[PDB]
Amino acid sequence: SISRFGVNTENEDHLAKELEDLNKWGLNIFNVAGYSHNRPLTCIMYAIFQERDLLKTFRISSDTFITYMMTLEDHYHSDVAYHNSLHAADVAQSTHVLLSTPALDAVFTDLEILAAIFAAAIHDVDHPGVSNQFLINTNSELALMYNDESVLENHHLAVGFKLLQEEHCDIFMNLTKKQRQTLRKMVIDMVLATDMSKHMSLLADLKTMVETKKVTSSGVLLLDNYTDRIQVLRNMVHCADLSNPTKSLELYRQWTDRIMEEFFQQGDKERERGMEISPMCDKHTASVEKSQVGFIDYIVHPLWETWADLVQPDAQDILDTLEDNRNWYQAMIPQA
Ligand SMILES: CCn1ncc2c(NC3CCOCC3)c(C(=O)NCc3ccccc3)cnc21
Ligand SMILES: [As]
Ligand SMILES: [As]
Ligand SMILES: [As]
Ligand SMILES: [Mg+2]
Ligand SMILES: [Zn+2]
Repeated sequence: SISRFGVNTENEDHLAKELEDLNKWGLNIFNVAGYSHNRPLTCIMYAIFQERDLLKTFRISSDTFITYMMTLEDHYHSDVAYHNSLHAADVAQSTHVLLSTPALDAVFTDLEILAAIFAAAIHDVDHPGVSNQFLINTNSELALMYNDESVLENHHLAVGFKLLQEEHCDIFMNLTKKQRQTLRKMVIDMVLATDMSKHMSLLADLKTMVETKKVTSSGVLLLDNYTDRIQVLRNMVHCADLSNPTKSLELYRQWTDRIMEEFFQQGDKERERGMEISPMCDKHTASVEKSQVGFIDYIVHPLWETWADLVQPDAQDILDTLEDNRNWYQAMIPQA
């Protein structure tokens, strides 16, 4: 069991100390990155898989796992401010927490659990730090490859699966042909659901499912077909992807500062190319604080309120924090 990726002996214990919070929403991934020589995705994934005995269940060699995860992490761009491996690590750890929510206890197969965490890990890999619309508008290589449809999300999936093609990195080698085929289907579905263009429809379908939810005697949601299970899973990874505003304010503020560095850099590229400036990427006019309030009001709260509704009362503290954080950003807007 690898205990460090660097030369700092103090980090071994510090890292292990942070990882005591592995199963908690309150885990601090920035600290994990700092104690792991900037290997938050490799280390958190190793921790999660060991926590869930997934290496044992799926006969994944520790060595193969580490090589794959190190190489996946290396395909996240460290020069992209937000969509780098720390984000992937966070979404994976957040998915790991949501999978254990009381309301979904015993609902998912081990293959489904494996699929969801893998999806989270790969879901933004090789992200260039500009939006689908920027790629489409600039007639980029990716947009031409993918015919303008879920351009980044198709690419993330292609890289993640392409990396499994080399023997030394094939973590799914000991799954059966049918298991591999089902996992690939689930992961594709989950990653494509992280395209924001799909959010309104995803939410509508989720609200719909919440309306007719059957909470069993013992308080567990009854999700008795695959169609139902994969719908909860796609919304789970989507929720994880959109979890920053539901974290402690200290964490949320750091995530905001990163996404704005990325967004404003896109805005600078648009200006540099004589393109029309995307209003919310324009550093000269856009309010960071208004943009968070609007993002919560219009996207994050409706989704989380609906998730919370689905897993009652598991997510109440998350909903509370989100509402607190929304209020903090609002109070940061100098006008009423
Ligand atoms: C730090 C918290 N966080 N996390 C994500 C995110 C975000 N958009 C992402 C873009 C990539 O796809 C998932 C959502 C955006 C973001 O999209 N901002 C623009 C915007 C869009 C609709 C409404 C208001 C504002 C803002 N904050 C974000
Ligand atoms: As580790
Ligand atoms: As490899
Ligand atoms: As923008
Ligand atoms: Mg993405
Ligand atoms: Zn993401």
